[PDB]
Amino acid sequence: TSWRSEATFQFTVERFSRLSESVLSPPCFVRNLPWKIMVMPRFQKSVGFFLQCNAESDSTSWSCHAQAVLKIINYRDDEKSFSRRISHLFFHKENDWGFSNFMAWSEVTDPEKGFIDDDKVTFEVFVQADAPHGVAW
Amino acid sequence: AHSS
Repeated sequence: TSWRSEATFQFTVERFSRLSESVLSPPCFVRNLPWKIMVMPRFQKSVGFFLQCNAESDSTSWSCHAQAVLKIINYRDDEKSFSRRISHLFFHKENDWGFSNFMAWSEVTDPEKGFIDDDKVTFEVFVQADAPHGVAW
Repeated sequence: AHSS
């Protein structure tokens, strides 16, 4: 159910080589909160990859600590997929966490590396979150 | 890691 303490979800960004603004995935519910993958170009230059939690809510009383593995899938060889880990207390003022320079833009878009196909790149997040505070009192 |  949406109350699950962990989940793995993916989001495929299309027309990747042309990305010029931040893109957000639909929500994946964990601990009954909406988690989303956020991808943004940073300085072409590098791919920004962040995990976002409960950003839409106007609440300023919530908090949720979680650990996660952010990974860019290599479709040719999963062992070649690139991942980084995070641990963060998410709350209204710090509702997303990740890396502005997750991977070099030239590497992810290299047609011979295995991360891009038909100008599509798939991002994956495995999030393990603790019970949130200040939400479902 | 940091905020966007």
